[PDB]
Amino acid sequence: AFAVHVNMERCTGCNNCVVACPVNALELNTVNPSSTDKIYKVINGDAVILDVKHELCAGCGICVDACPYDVIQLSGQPP
Amino acid sequence: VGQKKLGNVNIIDEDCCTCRWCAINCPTEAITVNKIFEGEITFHAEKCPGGCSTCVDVCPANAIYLPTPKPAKDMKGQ
Amino acid sequence: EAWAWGENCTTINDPVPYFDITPAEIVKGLIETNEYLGLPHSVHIHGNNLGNPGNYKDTLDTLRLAESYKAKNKFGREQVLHNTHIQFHSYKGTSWADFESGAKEIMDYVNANKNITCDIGQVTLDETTTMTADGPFEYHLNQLNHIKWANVDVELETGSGVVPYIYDKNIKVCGIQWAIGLELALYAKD
Amino acid sequence: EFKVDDEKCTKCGICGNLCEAINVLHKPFSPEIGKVEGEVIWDEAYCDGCNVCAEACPSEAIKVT
Ligand code: SF4
Ligand code: SF4
Ligand code: SF4
Ligand code: SF4
Ligand code: SF4
Ligand code: SF4
Ligand SMILES: [Zn+2]
Repeated sequence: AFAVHVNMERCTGCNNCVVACPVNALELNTVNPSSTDKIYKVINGDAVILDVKHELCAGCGICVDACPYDVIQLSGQPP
Repeated sequence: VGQKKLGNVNIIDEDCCTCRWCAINCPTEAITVNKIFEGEITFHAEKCPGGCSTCVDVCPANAIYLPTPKPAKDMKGQ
Repeated sequence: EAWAWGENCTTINDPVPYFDITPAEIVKGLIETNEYLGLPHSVHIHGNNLGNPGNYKDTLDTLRLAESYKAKNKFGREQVLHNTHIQFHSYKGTSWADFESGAKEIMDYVNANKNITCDIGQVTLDETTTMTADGPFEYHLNQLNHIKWANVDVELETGSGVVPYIYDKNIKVCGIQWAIGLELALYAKD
Repeated sequence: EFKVDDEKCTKCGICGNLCEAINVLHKPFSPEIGKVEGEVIWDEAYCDGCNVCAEACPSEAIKVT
């Protein structure tokens, strides 16, 4: 239930934070999908986090490790 | 002359987590560790969304693995 | 598709990787589909073990897959499957030094069966580029003659291969390849 | 000359810790197998007829000449 922050100023729209998030990958890549909500979607060229109320993230670091030009900061402390 | 056994080997008892990698794989069955917890853990593989090897990365006792993909001419429909 | 992993289905019976369906099953299924829908043209068929000696046996094995169908459509056709470039499928023998023609056997089977129509792939004895949708044949040809080779795998669908080749007159292999198509055409009763 | 018996070897380093010829590579440990498995590599450029490592092996996995 952590909080992710995306630096819009250096986001290129690469979409490798959307493809690599394992909560996004739940809908289409799971047998009998449990939850179909998504943290990121690239609207107007930058990654927007729809997870406003910080309910779905799990601090995995797959998205921080994925962005090619580090731009996603993961906060492990309560918002 | 018989036997050599030069030195001495011990297990830092405040660090062992009772994984048993060393007892299961010791050549001479000379290690005696007993797991602190007992129970069962099950993995529903059909619900993992693929590229999320967080469980593999964080398992202390490296019990978890990504089952290696078979080669071609060996997949046999599975 | 096994070429997409790097293998080839060298006969009619071996299974596809991960699919465990066979060339025989897929040919039969497509024939049933085609004659059920009543499409104008039949199942045009390439075949297996292309371009190797001794594959007239396999050519007969793949031609025996139509023995239980009838061409039903509102258009006039008596085929149920069309076996193409058969001078390529009518080789015989073990290798390229004990290599002769099986056109006699192929056309005996075709002259028997009336639901099988063919065409010849007569080689015109010149320089040419060979393009077939199957990879393994082109790769094998490249490893034979050490000339260019292009491969275009499609996604969830087919393969490809382009390789120049010299069908020159100064080779026993090319001479016999030329003779085979003429034997096929001149052994045709119909 | 040298010959290991992979049938009776446990991949214990006590054979490659002695001679500079025997280098024992343990390929990475994975719960897949749950076992230790590697290879024993012997180079001519460093051996001798010392034969100490024959009986230093816990098992009789090594015969040399
Ligand atoms: S930390 Fe993991 S769960 Fe959270 S947004 Fe990133 S990839 Fe998704
Ligand atoms: S991976 Fe990084 S650069 Fe790409 S869209 Fe996500 S935040 Fe932006
Ligand atoms: S291998 Fe496991 S049980 Fe053995 S000493 Fe190490 S942590 Fe303890
Ligand atoms: S950490 Fe492992 S079990 Fe959990 S979602 Fe990722 S792959 Fe599945
Ligand atoms: S030769 Fe003996 S000591 Fe060396 S790895 Fe094999 S079993 Fe272990
Ligand atoms: S015989 Fe002696 S020198 Fe040769 S590998 Fe064994 S221990 Fe080393
Ligand atoms: Zn063809």
